[PDB]
Amino acid sequence: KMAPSVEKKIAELEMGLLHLQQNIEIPEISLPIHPFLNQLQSGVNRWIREIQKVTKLDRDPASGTALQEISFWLNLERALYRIQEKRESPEVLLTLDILKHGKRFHATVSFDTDTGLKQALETVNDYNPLMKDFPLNDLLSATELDKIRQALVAIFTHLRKIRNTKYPIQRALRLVEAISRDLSSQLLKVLGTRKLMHVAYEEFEKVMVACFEVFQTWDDEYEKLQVLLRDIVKRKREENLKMVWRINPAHRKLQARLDQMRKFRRQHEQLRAVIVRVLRDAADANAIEEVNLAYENVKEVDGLDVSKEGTEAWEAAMKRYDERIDRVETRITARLRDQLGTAKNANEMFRIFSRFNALFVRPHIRGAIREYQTQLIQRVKDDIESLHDKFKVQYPQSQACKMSHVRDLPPVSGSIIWAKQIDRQLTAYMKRVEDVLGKGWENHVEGQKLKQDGDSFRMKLNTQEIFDDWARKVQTLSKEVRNLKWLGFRVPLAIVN
Amino acid sequence: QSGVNRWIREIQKVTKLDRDPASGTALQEISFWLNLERALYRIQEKRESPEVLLTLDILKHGKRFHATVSFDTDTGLKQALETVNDYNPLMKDFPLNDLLSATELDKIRQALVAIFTHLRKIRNTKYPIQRALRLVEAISRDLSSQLLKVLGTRKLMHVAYEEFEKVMVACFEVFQTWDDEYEKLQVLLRDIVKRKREENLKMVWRINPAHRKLQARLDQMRKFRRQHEQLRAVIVRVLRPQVFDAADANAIEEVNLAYENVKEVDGLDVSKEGTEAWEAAMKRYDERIDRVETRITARLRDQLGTAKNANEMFRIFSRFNALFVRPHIRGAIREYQTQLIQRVKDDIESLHDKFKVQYPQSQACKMSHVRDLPPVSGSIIWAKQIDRQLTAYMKRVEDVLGKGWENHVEGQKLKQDGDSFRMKLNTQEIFDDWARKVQQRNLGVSGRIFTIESTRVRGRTGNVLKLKVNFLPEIITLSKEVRNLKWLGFRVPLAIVNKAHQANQLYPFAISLIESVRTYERTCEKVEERNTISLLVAGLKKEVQALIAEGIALVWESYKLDPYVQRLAETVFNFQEKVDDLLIIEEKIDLEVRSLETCMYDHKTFSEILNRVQKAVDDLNLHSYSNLPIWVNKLDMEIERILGVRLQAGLRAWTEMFAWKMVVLSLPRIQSQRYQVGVHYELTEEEKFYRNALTRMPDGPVALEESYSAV
Amino acid sequence: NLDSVLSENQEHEVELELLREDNEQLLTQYEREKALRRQAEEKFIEFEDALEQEKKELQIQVEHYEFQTRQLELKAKNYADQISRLEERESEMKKEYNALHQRHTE
Amino acid sequence: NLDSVLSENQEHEVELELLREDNEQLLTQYEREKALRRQAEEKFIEFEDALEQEKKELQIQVEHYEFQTRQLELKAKNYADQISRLEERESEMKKEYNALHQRHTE
Amino acid sequence: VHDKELAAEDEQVFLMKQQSLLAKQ
Amino acid sequence: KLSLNRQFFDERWSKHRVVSCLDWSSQYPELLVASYNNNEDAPHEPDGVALVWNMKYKKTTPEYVFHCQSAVMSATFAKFHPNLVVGGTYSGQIVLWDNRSNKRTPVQRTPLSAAAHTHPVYCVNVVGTQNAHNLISISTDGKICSWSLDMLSHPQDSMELVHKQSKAVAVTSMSFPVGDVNNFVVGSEEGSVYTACRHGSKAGISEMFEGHQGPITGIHCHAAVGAVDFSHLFVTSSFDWTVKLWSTKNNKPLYSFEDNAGYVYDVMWSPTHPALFACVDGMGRLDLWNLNNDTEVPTASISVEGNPALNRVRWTHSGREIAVGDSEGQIVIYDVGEQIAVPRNDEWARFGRTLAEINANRADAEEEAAT
Repeated sequence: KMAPSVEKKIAELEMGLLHLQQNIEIPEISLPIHPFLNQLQSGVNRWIREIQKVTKLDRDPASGTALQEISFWLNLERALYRIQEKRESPEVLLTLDILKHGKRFHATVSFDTDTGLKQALETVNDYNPLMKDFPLNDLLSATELDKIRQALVAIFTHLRKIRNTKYPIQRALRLVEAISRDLSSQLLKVLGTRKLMHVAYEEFEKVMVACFEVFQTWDDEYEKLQVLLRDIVKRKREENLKMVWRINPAHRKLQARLDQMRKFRRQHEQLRAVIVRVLRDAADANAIEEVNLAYENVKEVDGLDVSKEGTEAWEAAMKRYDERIDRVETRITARLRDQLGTAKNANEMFRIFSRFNALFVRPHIRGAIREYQTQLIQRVKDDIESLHDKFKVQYPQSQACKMSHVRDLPPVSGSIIWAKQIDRQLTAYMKRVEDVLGKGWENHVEGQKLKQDGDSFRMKLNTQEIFDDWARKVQTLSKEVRNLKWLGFRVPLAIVN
Repeated sequence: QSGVNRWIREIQKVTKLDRDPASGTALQEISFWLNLERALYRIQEKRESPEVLLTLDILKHGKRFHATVSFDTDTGLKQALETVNDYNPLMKDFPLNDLLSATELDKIRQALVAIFTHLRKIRNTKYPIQRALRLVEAISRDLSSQLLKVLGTRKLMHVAYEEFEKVMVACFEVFQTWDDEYEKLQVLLRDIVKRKREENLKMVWRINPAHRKLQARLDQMRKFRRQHEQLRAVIVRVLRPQVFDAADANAIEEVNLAYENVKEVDGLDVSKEGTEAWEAAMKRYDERIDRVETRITARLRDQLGTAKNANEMFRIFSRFNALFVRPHIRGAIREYQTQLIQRVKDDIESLHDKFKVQYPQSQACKMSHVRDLPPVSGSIIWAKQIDRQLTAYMKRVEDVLGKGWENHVEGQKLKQDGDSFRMKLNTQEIFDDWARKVQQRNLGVSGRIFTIESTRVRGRTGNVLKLKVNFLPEIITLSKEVRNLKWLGFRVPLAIVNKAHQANQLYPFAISLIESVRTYERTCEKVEERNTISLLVAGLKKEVQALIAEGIALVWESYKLDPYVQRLAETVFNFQEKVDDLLIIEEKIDLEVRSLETCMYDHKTFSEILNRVQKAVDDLNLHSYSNLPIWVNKLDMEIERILGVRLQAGLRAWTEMFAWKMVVLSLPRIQSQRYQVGVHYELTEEEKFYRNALTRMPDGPVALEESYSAV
Repeated sequence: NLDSVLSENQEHEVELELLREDNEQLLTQYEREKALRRQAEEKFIEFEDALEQEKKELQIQVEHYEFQTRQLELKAKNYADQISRLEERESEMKKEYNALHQRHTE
Repeated sequence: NLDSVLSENQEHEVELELLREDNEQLLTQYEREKALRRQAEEKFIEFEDALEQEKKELQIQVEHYEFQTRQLELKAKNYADQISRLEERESEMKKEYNALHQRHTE
Repeated sequence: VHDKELAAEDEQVFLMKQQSLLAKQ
Repeated sequence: KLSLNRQFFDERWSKHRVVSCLDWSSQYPELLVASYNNNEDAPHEPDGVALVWNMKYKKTTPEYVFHCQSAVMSATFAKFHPNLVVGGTYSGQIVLWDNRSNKRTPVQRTPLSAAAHTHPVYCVNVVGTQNAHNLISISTDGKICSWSLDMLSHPQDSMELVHKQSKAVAVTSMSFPVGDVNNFVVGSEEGSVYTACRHGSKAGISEMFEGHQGPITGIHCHAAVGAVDFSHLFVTSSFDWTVKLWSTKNNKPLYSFEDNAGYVYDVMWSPTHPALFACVDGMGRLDLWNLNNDTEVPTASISVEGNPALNRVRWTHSGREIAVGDSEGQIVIYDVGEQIAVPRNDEWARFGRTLAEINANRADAEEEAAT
């Protein structure tokens, strides 16, 4: 825990020297003095001119970072206190007093009122509760996403002290927009470090859910701050004549790009897992290198750029990926359509339908193989009718009773083995139907009757009442004891002994 | 003294200098005033040289007073100095130098605004208003010369229409700029005059700008080319032969040669010879045009001879849409005006006859109800559409007959009829009548979802009590009318919109409950149609009634309403399909039972029929219908009685005994619960085969004795 | 075998009470959230209707100002024609008055 | 007393399953209502922004039209005063012309 | 042994009882 | 010329009912499915009846009879399944009748959930190819769902259609272009035609058309494909007594055919003639508009006997016999002449010149009247 923390402190020193370099600065004026009354008038007019130069400072808040705004207001506060303490020096009071003795009232009035120090000092002193101990250094010094989250919630809980000051709400909204701007910049830096295209899917999903948690935290903290801003606006109706509530934060475009990127990567991982699983000829290798070529073609495009040329490059890369994936899909549809050139009996066709089932998630592969499924469902319907006809005769009238009599099997346990074998064949047929019609076969046109018949047939295949009737009548026996404990029936304790 | 008089004459020939403001250009006046002020200042600084005052002091010492009084009073130096310094601030800078080098009409306009803003400095000067008016006239003359040069260079005559139109548009906006800037300057001189009532006694202006007549010429040119273009439009439009006369080609060549012969004549010549050339060209053009105008009017008469309906006459009157202002076709419209008014009156009476049938008595309400439109909004759309067609008819009539068709008797009674139809076609009273009805009724949904209500159904004395969902149809119609009337611009009150939104958010559960209740009622009616199978679906009816009794305690604002609705819909759908399958298979069972009497006496067909009945009962057992063995026993008694009757027929046909007896007596019985396995009980001969057919003997065993007596 | 079934009874009791009070907490959360959503829709619908009404009032004022400007401009044009006509007539009668002083002259 | 504990156990199991399903239903529906309220607030803020800019445009057109009406009516009353004075002056020196014409007539 | 049948109740008295359940609660 | 060819009217089912939709089968061009709405005089009778009539055979009975629980609002054939008749009913279910089954009851139906339709469904279609086809349906709350014809339990795709300020367009009718599966057009009862795209980055309403002053009853895209493409054109028929011709480029109506009488309830492009479309009105009059002949008067008009209100019209795929349904359930077949149906070889170029002449003259008249 030493060397990474040392590296973070080193980066904090570099970031601190970076905004010490780029700090927009106020020129520190100095009030000159005489080492006769008209010379004093010219000197105090130079005083009034430079004080009006300093005190008329204002900045458009729609440009620049938020730290520039914070540093500007803090430096204006410090400069106004320096001007106020320099104005109250004894020598300045002395030359003002001997200008008052000379009956030059214009100089005294213009240094009393026209300087504009009083209302400027009052305004910056009113703003200074918000301007102190602001935590945005933690946002620009963080590299982990939970650190960005707690920095964001610290900034949004610092923003709740609008109620003390008389800050303009529009300037507060542009400050929020600047917070969104350097939040987007820091997120772009962190995800550029993370190299998202070069990483596996699990760590990509972890950093995606962490970044969307950051976005969600921004969202609800913004709703609470907006509730407080509505409260502070409807309480101060006479102060603001006009009021608009529009804002376009700069991180929403990066959020939409991340959402589109994640929704691409989920589909590509879902296709590529199936392809690398079940497509182990030249067509298989051809399809996998075409898939890898499409992923590398998207991968070479820098998706973190949010500009117009980056957007057009991302759309071009995604269009090329979609056309390549459609070509791969048509090639694998033509490969799957070669089934009747190989499969003649329905059993090995069932087997290759089971091995190649994972392509049937896609809609084109599912819609292409349509006339095959009717024949396959008809075959399983014939087999289900055959299984019903094997249950048409009963166990005492069956040859399985004679086969159990010969091979030393008791009749009750032989009946239970017979019923469990019928249930096993029914479950195998339902597994075959689920394989043929894919996932969601229970709501199909043909699979619904199969599911209802299988459920009502399995309801009549229960073996609990036979075991209960045997246990009631018994309250060859050891044959029942050591056969029925294989079948999972909880035998009574008095019968084991 | 002699040189003093020489100086007196030398400055008296300069201090009396004056330039007539009516003659010359404005720039000549500007240069004259600047040069006069500069020369007056030059002789002023030469007058104040000390050696001149030395000569006057010498002449004063010589008692020569008369030269000093001449040099004091007869000079006129001070008055002329006050004149050239009073006119100085107006004359210091002046913007016609930018106008003289300007070549584009916006530069002309900006030089105009520069000149007229520089003219605003007269209020602090003692400039005469008449000299200012002549200065404005000189500015107008320079404007006329400059834009005449610009228009001559652009050559607006021989060139195509659209850009020629846009350069006269820019020229006319330049003229408008001159007009309103002169208006501002005129009220400025008016307010200047209002301070100097006793000084200036010349009130009226009577200014005639030089460009104005040229403006009128351009104005004439404007409408002339406009007329020609419009005429050429219809001459390429209607002149096609309706399915090639020499008249239409003669008209195309007459228009082309008339425009060429008027293109030869120059129109930019503002002089008297140019004016008479312009007038001769327009007289020649009118003489060439009036022939094809009469041809167009005659073809309008021949085209109107075959036109019958009002829409036909409106569609052919709008073919000559660009010639409504030419004063020859207006007479043709005046001759055919009465037929137009009469036939439009018939169309208005036809629309009044439509509206005479009320909305619920008409087919429009029925077809709106088919296409899912509530009746009040459908009536509003109906009345608005009749009003829109009335407005379209009035707009067409006004557009073809010109503005001012009111004064005729037919026009005023047509306007009276339209006014009566429009105040009969108001839509607001229907809207707030509906709003008053809905606000008085005070709808809204709450409480539990179901409702039992007992009604008197005809054919039954006892009051049949039914079950419905607590969701009125008026709720759904109110939601539809709110969604329709909010589109239509009509202001609906707050409670109605809130009720409609609550209804729209509670609708998908209510419609599914309504469908499930209706399906359950229809399936129970189908079960009550056939009393013989009421015990087969006792379990499904018990399950559905248990679900109804479970869900009857739910409230509308509950959280349990989302899965319960889906469960109820699934259960009722399963119950309905089970009852329909039971109906089909029981009809098959009854058909197979009734065919046993007509089946001929042999073992194989009896075994096949019994196998089909056994397969149907097996399919009953696979879906696990309730109370199956009791219904199977009730069927078994019937088929055993039928087999007893057929045994009577087979025995009396014989009147080798047991070989004939085992045909019926060895038939397998119907097994109800046969899917059960494991119970090792063996059925005996009487419950496996119909060994009790002699017990169900219809005539008794005496016929059996008749089988025994023959042996 | 009373020990095992009483153990099952004890675990059933403690889990039933724990997730029963957890259920009561989610039911309170549901009721609060439903009330919040309903009030949000009511505020939105009120804001809809009031602001659209004042929009329609602004449109009515725009159309009325347009009609007033058109009729006042028409008044100004025809009345300026009146100025020009009466100025021409008084110019003519000034000319005839100068002719009457000419009639006095000879 | 095994049967009473067995009955208690199965009753506790059926109550556990019932109000566990109630718990899952309440959680899912609470999530649904929260998402719907978020949707409603998004509709409010977008419709706010859009038609507030529309309203400001219409207000701008309104007092522009008011300025046009005021300046045209001021020009109209200046025109009113000047033609009133002009007709008064023309009438009085028309009377003077009539008196001087009768002076020349006699 | 033969088990006696189960039968759902008559609809009129069933939803009459449910009408009483609706009115009482 | 226009002449009667056949009259379909069943005594038991199609009495006191108004026809609600018509379709000809794509595979079997002699088969007409005709939807019906509820007869209020017979509450015991089924609310929604869908009959299937035959053109080749000369019997008066319907060849197939289907009925659903609720009133059927729009039933079409399945374009790639020869055995299925897909209907959309008043409650929002999408019932799927089968002909091989022994029951008139539907064999498949969609749930009435929030994930499926809830308001009446007035437009259903089957789009795609053999290997990829879907069923598109839009309710009157604007919800559009794309189902597969097998699994009618939940939609494959679903969205709500909103254009501006998330306001739900209430879709009344829907059309698709020729050979297009992505783009389509919808006509609402708010009077506004919207184009829309099914899937892509931009999914939902693309543009907006102002146009009509009443609810829009029927919108149909161009069907005949020849030398010059005309798939960007479509026609609409609405409640304001007009038929308006549009293209997807211009945001304004290219022409407004005022049927000066009664309302206008349906319009349809002919599938063979590239310049001919038919419309029905409210007093029984059926009109054919050939744009190459005349754009002001109907080319050929007919009136059914008794003059009932006419709901729906539908052309056959040969473009020779058109079918029209009225307020009494009487499906009438009208046989157009070969001089109107069969186009000449220059009809596409003639329609291109006619469209250019319409555009130029109307725009020139507008800009010369305004200025």
